[PDB]
Amino acid sequence: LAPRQVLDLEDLVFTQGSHFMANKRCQLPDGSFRRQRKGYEEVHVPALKPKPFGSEEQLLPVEKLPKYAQAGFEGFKTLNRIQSKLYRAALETDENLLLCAPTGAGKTNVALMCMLREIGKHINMDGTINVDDFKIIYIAPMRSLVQEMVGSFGKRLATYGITVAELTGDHQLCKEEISATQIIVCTPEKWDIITRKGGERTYTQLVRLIILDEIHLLHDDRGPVLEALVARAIRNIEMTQEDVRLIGLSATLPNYEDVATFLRVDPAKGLFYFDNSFRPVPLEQTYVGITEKKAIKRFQIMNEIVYEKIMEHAGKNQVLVFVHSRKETGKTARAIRDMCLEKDTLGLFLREGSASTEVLRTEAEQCKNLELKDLLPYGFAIHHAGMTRVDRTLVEDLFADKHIQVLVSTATLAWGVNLPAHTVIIKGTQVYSPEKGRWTELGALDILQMLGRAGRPQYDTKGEGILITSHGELQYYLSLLNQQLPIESQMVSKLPDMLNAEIVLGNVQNAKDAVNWLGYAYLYIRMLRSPTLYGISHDDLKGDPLLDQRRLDLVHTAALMLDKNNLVKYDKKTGNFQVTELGRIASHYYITNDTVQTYNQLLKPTLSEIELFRVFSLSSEFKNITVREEEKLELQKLLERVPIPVKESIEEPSAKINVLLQAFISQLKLEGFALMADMVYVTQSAGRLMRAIFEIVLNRGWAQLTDKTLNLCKMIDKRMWQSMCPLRQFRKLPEEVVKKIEKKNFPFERLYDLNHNEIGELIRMPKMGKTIHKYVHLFPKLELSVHLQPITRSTLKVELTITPDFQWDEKVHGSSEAFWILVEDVDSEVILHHEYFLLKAKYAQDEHLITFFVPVFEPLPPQYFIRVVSDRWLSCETQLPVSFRHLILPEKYPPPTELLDLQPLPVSALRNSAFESLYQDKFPFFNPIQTQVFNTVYNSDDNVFVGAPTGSGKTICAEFAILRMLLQSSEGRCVYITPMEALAEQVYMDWYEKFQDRLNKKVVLLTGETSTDLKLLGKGNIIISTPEKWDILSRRWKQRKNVQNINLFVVDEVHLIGGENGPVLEVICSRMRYISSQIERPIRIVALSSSLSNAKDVAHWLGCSATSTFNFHPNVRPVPLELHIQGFNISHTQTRLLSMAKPVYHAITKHSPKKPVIVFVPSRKQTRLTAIDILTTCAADIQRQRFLHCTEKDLIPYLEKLSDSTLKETLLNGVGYLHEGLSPMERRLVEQLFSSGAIQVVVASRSLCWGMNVAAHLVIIMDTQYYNGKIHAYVDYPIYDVLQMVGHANRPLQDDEGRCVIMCQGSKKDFFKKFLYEPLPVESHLDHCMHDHFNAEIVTKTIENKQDAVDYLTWTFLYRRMTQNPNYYNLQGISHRHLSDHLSELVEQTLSDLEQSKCISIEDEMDVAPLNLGMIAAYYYINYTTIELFSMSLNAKTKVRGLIEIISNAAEYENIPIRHHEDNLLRQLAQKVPHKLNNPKFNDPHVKTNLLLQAHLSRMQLSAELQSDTEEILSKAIRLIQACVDVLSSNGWLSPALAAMELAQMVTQAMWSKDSYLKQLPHFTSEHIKRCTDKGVESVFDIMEMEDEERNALLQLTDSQIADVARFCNRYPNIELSYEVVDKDSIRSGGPVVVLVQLEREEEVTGPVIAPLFPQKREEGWWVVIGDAKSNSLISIKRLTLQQKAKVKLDFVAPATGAHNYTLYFMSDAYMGCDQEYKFSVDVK
Amino acid sequence: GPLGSMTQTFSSKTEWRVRAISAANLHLRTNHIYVSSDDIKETGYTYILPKNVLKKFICISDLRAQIAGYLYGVSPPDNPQVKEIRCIVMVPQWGTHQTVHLPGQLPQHEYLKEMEPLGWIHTQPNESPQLSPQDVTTHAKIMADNPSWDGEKTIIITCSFTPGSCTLTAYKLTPSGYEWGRQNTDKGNNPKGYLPSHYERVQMLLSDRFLGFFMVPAQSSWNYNFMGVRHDPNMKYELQLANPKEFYHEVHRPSHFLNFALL
Ligand SMILES: NS(=O)(=O)c1cccc(O)c1
Ligand SMILES: NS(=O)(=O)c1cccc(O)c1
Ligand SMILES: NS(=O)(=O)c1cccc(O)c1
Repeated sequence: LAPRQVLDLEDLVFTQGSHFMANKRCQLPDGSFRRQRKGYEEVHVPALKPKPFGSEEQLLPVEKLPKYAQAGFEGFKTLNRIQSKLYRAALETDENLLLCAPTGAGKTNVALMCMLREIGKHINMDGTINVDDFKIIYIAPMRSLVQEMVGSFGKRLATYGITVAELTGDHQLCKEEISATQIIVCTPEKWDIITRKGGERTYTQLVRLIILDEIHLLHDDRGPVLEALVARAIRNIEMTQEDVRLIGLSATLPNYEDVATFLRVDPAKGLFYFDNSFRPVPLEQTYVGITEKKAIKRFQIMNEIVYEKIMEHAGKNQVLVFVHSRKETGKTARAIRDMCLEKDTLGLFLREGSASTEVLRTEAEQCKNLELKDLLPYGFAIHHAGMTRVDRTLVEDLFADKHIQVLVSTATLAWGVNLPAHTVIIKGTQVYSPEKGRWTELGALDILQMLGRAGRPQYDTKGEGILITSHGELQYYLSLLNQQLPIESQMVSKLPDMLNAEIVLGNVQNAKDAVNWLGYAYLYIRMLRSPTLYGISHDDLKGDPLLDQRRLDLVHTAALMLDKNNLVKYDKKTGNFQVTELGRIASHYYITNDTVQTYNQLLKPTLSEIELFRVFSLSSEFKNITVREEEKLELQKLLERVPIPVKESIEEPSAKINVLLQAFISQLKLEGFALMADMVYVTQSAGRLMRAIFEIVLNRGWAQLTDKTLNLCKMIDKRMWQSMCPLRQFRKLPEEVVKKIEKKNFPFERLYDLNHNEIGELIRMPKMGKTIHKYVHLFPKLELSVHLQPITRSTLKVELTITPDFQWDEKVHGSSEAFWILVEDVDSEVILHHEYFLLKAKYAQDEHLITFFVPVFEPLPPQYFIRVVSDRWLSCETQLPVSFRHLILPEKYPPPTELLDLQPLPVSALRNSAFESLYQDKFPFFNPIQTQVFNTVYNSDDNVFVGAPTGSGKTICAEFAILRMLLQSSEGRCVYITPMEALAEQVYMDWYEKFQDRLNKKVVLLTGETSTDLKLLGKGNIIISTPEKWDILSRRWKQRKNVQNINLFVVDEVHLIGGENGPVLEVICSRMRYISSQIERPIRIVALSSSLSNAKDVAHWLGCSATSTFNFHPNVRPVPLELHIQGFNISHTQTRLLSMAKPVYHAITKHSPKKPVIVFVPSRKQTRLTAIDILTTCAADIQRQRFLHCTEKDLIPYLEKLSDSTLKETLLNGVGYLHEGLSPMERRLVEQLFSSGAIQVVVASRSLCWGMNVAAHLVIIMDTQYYNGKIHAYVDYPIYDVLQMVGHANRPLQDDEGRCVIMCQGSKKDFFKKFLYEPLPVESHLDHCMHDHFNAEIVTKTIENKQDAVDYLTWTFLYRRMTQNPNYYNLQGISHRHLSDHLSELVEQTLSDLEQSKCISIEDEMDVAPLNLGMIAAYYYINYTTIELFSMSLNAKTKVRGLIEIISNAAEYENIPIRHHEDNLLRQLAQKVPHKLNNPKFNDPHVKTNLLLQAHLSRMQLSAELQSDTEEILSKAIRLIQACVDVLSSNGWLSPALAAMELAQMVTQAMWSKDSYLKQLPHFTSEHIKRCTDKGVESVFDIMEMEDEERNALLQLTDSQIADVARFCNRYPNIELSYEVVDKDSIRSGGPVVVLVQLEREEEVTGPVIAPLFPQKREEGWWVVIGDAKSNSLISIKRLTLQQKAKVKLDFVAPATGAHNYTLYFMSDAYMGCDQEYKFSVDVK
Repeated sequence: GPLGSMTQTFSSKTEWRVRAISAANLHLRTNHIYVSSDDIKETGYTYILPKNVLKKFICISDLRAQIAGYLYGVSPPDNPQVKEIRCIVMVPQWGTHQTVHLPGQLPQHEYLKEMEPLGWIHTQPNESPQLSPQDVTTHAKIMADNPSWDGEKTIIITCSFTPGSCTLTAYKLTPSGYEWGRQNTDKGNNPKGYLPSHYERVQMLLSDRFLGFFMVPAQSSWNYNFMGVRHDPNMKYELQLANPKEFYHEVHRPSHFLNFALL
C-alpha cells in the first residue's frame, strides 16, 4: 500500500502500436527462398499443403445438428472442417471460446453456431422465439465489416424471427430500435461508450453473448478498448452472478493462450488453434523489400516492380492492387496502363473475340466517373469510398463477371465487400495517420484482410499474395503472415482514460478496486508471462509474484494524472477515488483526460466564438497535428478571410486546426492531401467534443456560451453557418432556389405570413411558391405561453404551454424532435432553469405542459425569458419574454404563534384517573405544544388549528378533544381523517389500545365498504378513515343522520390539501362545515398540520378563531432538529448517487456514530446497493461491524426466516434494508431488529416513508428524485414526502436532538432551504378536480342550479385562497366582481363537461338535474369519465373478456404502479391469457391491470410487489363491475348483465365460468375436483350431503383442515326462495306487474363472505332479475342484502297480451353455484 | 534594387478582424466604470443608470464605431428631481468614431408608453473635456422633430473608452445649444457657431439597487455597420422585449460567412 512509486507511463508504451514486433527471429516455412535484385530483395514463401484428415475426423452433416439449429444451416449439406471440429463446443456447451484460424477459414459460421445456441434458450413450446428475453453483441473492428455482418447474419437468421442491426449514431434520441434488435453489431468503441453511460433502464442487462471478432486487434492502438470491454464484462458477471458467454475470433499469432486466459477460456475445452494450412485456398506469398532510400528512385522502382508483377498475370489472372489513398487508386491504375501502352502490352488484358471489350466500352460511356471512363475500356478499374454506390457495384459486378483484369482499390473494399481475386498486390505499406500526424506502417489487421482476399475459394488452385514494402520491414510482415507476430497489450498508454471510465461507473472506488480491475486486463496476463517486455525485472517479479505492487504503482500513477487534471479527487492515504462531473463528461463523451483539463482551464462565461474555436483547436486529440511548410500558403489564404478571426499565427497548429474546422463548415475544397486528411480527422471528432463543451457550460448555467456552443454543434452537424437559409436543411430542396432566396436577405420569419402566391413572387420564381410554402410549414416551430403562479414573494411556479405550430412528416422529422427549454435571467446571462423536451410524432398536434420553479426577488426584476431551441435544427427557436410588470405577489406571511414558556403540564391535569391511565406510564409531562393548546382543546368547544413540525405530538392534541367529547356525551361520535392508509392503521392500533381497551369505548377503522362502514359509524365512538371512504359516506349526509350527529371532526396532516390528493380532503372538510351550519348544533373541528405560512387561511376556512389557531414554526419542535443540506453539482443521476455513497457513511460517523440511522433512497434496488456499500466502507474503515449491537447467535433465528440472502448478510453485519418487494414478515423482522437496537442502520425506499413504524436519531435522504417509468423521466420528491422523512428523525424519549442530512442535486439546494427552514405555503387544486364532486352534489340536490354551484364554492379553501393569491388561480384582480366572474366560468365549464358526458341535464341554461349515469358514478364513487367510457364501450353483446377490457380501461387504474422490469414478465404473462384482445402495448397501467386481473381469475402465479398491485386492483374491481351491471340494466340487456354478475363472483372467488365450484372450498386442488366429478360430485351441496366417513375417503383428507372446509360449507349460501305474482289474473295491459319475491336463509349471517383470496372483507350481495331470454330483455331488477329472511317487490309494466313467459334470476355477487332460475307465466286478462 | 530578385507577395490583413478580437475583451472594462463628478454643482435633474444594462451596452459595443441607445425612465414616486433610467432601446444604426446614424423614427412600443424619454447614451473612442458638436447637432435635431423630448429633461450620456475602463459623463443641451444645433449643417469637428455654452453637465449616478431592461428591433438586429447600404434615415422598425446581440455577432455580418464559402 504505502511504499508506492510514480511511474512514467509514456516510457512503458510500445510506440509502434500494432507495428511492434516482440519476436527477435522469424522462421520461414520449408521451401522459402531469397533472391536479390537491383534495389530490392524478394522473399518467396511457397503455398502450404492442407493437413491430412487427422484420425477420421468426419465432416458433420447438418442433419446431425440439433433440429432447432438446422434452420440456421438451410441450404447446406455438411459443415466445413473447422465448424465440424467446433460443433460440440459451440452448440452443445456454454464454454467461453477462443478460435484462432486463418482469415476466411470459417470463424464466422462458428460465431453463428454460438448465436444459435443462445437462440435455443428462448424457443417456446409453440415454436416461436421470445426475442425480448435476450440480446447478442457482435463486435467487429471496422464499420464496413459491421454492415456486411448485419446483412449476412440477418439473412441467415430471418427464418427465426431475429432482427440484426447496426448501432445507430444518435444514441441520445434513437434507442427504440435497440429494443427490437436481438443481434447488435458494432465496433469496440461504440460498445465501450454505451456501457460507459449508466443508461437508467438499459438493455445491456439482457446481453447473454458477446462475440469479439478479429480479437488480435488487442495488438493495435485500439486494443485497450477490447481490454476495457472484457474486464468490464467479467467483473459485471461477478457482481450480477448472471453469466455472459464470451467468444473470441482471432488470427493465428503467438500468445493466443494468453488471450484465452484473458477471456477466461478453459484451454482444455474452449481453445482451438488451426494453423495456416487451413486457409480455404493455399497462399503463395511474395514479399518485396525495396532497399532504395531516395524518394523519387524508390517510387519508380515501386512502379517497375508492380508492372513486372502485373505482366506475370496479364491475361492469366485477375490482379487486385491495394493502395492507400483514394487519389492513388487512379494514379496507380494510370501509371500501369500507360506503361502498358508504351510497351504495347495492353492487348494481353483484353484480347480479340470476347465481348468483354464492348461491355467495358458501353459501361464506361454511361458510367459518369471520369477516372473510370479513362480506365474501364482498357480493363483497368478503381474502387474507393468517394464513389457512387452503383458505380462501386459496377466495379464489383464487372470484376466478379471477370471483365475487369486489374483493379486498384483501398482497404475499404477489403473490409466491406466479398470480392476475392487470384492475385493480390499490396503496393507499399505506408499510410498517412492524421492522429499520429505522420506517415506510418499499415495496421496488421488491414494487411491480414487485404491478403486474405488473395485466392478465390472455388475458382483457384492457389492464391498469390505479393506485398511490396521497404526492406527494413520484411521480417515484420514475414512474422505477421506466418504465425509469428506475437499479440501484445497496448494498454498502458490508455490506462488513465480507461481507469476514469471505471471510476465514473462506480465499478472502481479506490486503488484496491483498480488493482483488482487491472487484474482482468490483457496487460496483466502479458506482464505475468513476459515481465521484461513490460519493464519488470525477473527479480522484481519473483519479489512481487502476483504483480500486486506493480499494479498498485500503475494505478497510483494514473490516479495522480487524473487528479492533476481534475477528473477525480484522489486521496493517497486511503486510496479513495471521488468522481467529478468533469470526469463523467470525459468518460461519456469519450474525451481524453488532458482535453477536459484544457476545457476546464479555459472555458469562461464571457467567451466569444473566437475563443471557443481556439479552445476546441487546443484539444489533446490533435496533439500531433503540425503545420507543414508546404501547407502554409494555402492555409494563409483561408486565414486571411475566415469569418471567425484567429488570434494566433499560422506557425501554430492551433490555427491550422481552427481554420480546418471553419473550412469544413463552409464546405471548402482544399488541395493539399495532408490538409484534407487532417480536416477529416479534426471534424470527425468535433461533434462530440463540442457536445462535451455544451454539456459543461449548460450545466454551469452560462447562457451566452451555452447558446454559442449548441449553435456550433449544429453548424458542425449541418455543415452551414447560421447566416444561411435554414431551408438548406431540407436536403430535398434544390440548392439553386434556396440560394435565390438567400440573395434577397429578407427575414425568414416573414415567409410564415405570406402564401404560395406571395412567396413565389418574392423569390421571383413563382413556379414553386407552393413547394416552398410546404417546406416553410415543415420547419419545426413552437408557440409558447405561460401561467405565472406565485408561491411566495421569492419563489415562482411557472406553467409553460408548448403548442406545436408546424406540420409533421416522418420523412423529415423522424419519430421525435428534441428541444431544450432554457429559462434565462434579466440579462440573458444565467440559465435559471433548463430541461430537455421531446416532441414525439404521436403528440405532434397536442399541447404539452411543463412546470418548474424559479427564484424571484424584491424589487421584482423586469422580466425573465423562456427560450425553446431545437437540439439539431439551426435557426429553430422561440423566445417568450416573461415580464413581471403585473405579477401580483402574495402578502409576506405572518409571524408564528409565540411558544409561551409554560410549566410542563402534568398528566394529572386531565383530572380523571381513567383518562390519566392512558399516559401516566409513558411520560410525566406533555411537551410545550400540548401544554400550550391543552386549555383550548380540553376546556372549550372552539374549533382549533394546531400547526407544528411533524414529530411535535399533535395526535395527543386530537386525543384531548376526544376526551372532552367523552365527558360531554357517553355516546359521542368523533370522526378522525388522515390522508394515508398506513397512518390510519397505526392510529387505529394506538387508539384501540387507549379508547377501547382502557376506556371501554368503540374504536373502528373504515374499510371502504358502505354497509360495513355505516354499521361501524353507528356503533363506533372513534371512527378512523382515509379521505375517500369518508367522502363516499358523507355525500349522503341528508339521508344519513349518523353523519350529521357527529360531535367532533379531526383532520390530520391537513397541509396535504395542497398535494396531489388534496381536493377530496378539502371537499370533505368543506362539507363538514356546511352540515354544521345547517344542523344548528355545531360540529367541533380540530385540524392538525405541518407548519404553515398561510395557517390563518386554513383556520378561517375551517372557522377557527385567531385565539384557537396555533401556528407554530419549525424552530419549536420539542426534540430540536439539526438539518444539513448537501448539494452535489452532478446532473447525471447515477453518477450523483455514486458521489453520495461515501458521504452517507461519513454523515453516519459524524452525526450518529452510536445511535439509530435511517437512510432513505430513491428506489428498491438502491436499498440493497447502499446497505452493501455502507458495509463495504465500514470494513475498509477501522470500525467494522460497529452497526451490530447483539450477538450473532441471538440473531441467527431471525435470519433463517428470510428469503433474501443479501438481507441476511447485511443484517448479520448490522444493516437492514426495506423495500416494497420484501415479504411483510420480512419488513416486520427488519423493523423489530431496528427498534431493538440490534441493527444500527436501515436503508428504506422512499415509497415506504409513510408506512414506517421506526424512528431514528439520524435520517439521511440520499438524493431527492426518483425515476418514473410511465413517463420515462425523473420526478422530484413532493415536499410533503420530504417533511415526513425529516420527521422520522425524532426520538423524544431517548435523544436530546434529531439530525437529518439531505443530499440533493445542487440546483435543488436553495429550494429545500426555503421550504424546510420556514413554514410551508399551501394552495388548493380543487379547481382542477371538480366534476365528480359537482356530479355527486347534483345527485343529492345540494346543487340544483348554477347559483348553487357558486355558493357551494364559497365554502372551500380554493375560494379563500383566490383572494389571497389571485395569480395562482389565474385571476387578475381580487374585486368581488372578478371573483364572481371567475367562479361563474369555473361552474360553466364543469357543468358543460358533465352535461356533454350525459351525467346531468341543464334546462334553460340555469337549472341542473342528475342523469342515470351521473347517479351511478356518484353511488359507486367512480370517475365520470370512466362511466362515460363504459356507456360508449358496452354493447349488449359484451362477453366477459370485453368486460375485463372495459373495466381495465377505467380511469381508476391509470395510477397503478408501473415498473418496466415486469415488461418482459408481462410479455410472457400475455402468452397464456385465456381470452384474446388486439394489441399488446408495453407498460400503460391499464394493460398491467388487465394482466394482473387475468392472473387473479386463473390463479396464475404468486408475484412479489405485483401481489400488492393485484390487491389494489381488486380494491376497485367490484364497484366497476356493479356500475357495468347498472349500465346494462338501465339499457335492458339481459345476457351482458348476468355476465357481469357472474364476473363479480369470479373476481371474488378467483375462478372462471367453466371451473368447478369446488375450487371455492379451502385446501382443494385439481385432482380432487376431477375425482369428485369421477364419483358424481360437482356441487358444494353435493359434498355437504354425505356422511363424513365416506367424504374423507373421497378426498385427500386432513382432519384439522376439514374444520375450515366446514366453516365455509356452513357459510355457503343456502337460500330457499318463494315468489308470488300479485293478483295478475286481473292484470291489464300497460299497467302494473308486481312480483313479490321472498328469500329465506337457514341461518348463515355469522360474518363476512368467506373469500380469502379477496383483499377486502365483503358481505353477500344479491340481484333479483325478471327477464325474457328470447329477446335478451332486462325487465326488472333489484339489488339486495339478505339477513336470513327478507322479501322484495319488483315492478314491471305489462307490454302486450298473452304468450308471455318470464325467467326469474337470483344472482349472487360473491359465490358461484348458488344462483337460482325459475319461470313464471301469467297472462293479460 | 531588384525587380525580380527579391519579389514578395502582398497578403491581405482586413481591418475588422483586429477590432473583433478587441471587442471580445470588452467585458474586462465593465468592472472599472467611473462616473465623472467634475461638475462642482448640478444643473438639471439627477439621473440614475442601472449597472446591468450599462454593462450589456459596453459589452455589445465596438472600440471605434460608435453605438447608441435611447434612454427611457421615470421619476421615483418620492422626489421628481430623480430620473431612474429603466430601459435602453437599440434601434437600427451605424456609426463612425465621431457620430452615430439613427433613423428619423423614435421608439414606439406600448411597453414604453408609461415611461418618458430621457435622451440617449453613446460610446466614444476617447474622453473629451467637451460635448461633441456632432452630439449637440444630433440632440437638437431630434428635439426639433420630436416635441416629446424636453430640453430640460433629455440628456446625452457619453461612455468613453479610457484605457482599461470606461468613463461616463452626462450632458444636457441649453436653449442656445438647441437653437444652434438644429440649424447646423456642418458635420466637421469645428463647425461655425459652436459654443461651450451650448451644453451643461448633469449629475449622474450608477446603481445596483434596481435593474433596467433592453428593447431591440422586432425583425432585424440593431447593428447595421456591416449592412450600411441597407440602412436609411427613413427606415421603419418595430421593437420587442429582448436583449441585444454583441457587435460582431454572426447575424450582423452575414456577408462574411456567405462570402467565405464562395472560395
Ligand atoms: N453487455 S455487458 O458487457 O455484459 C455489460 C457491462 C456492464 C454493465 C452491463 O449491464 C452489461
Ligand atoms: N439573475 S437576475 O435576478 O436576473 C440579476 C440579479 C442581479 C443583477 C443582474 O444583472 C441580474
Ligand atoms: N447542481 S447541478 O445543477 O446539477 C450542476 C451545477 C454545476 C455544474 C454541474 O455539472 C452541475
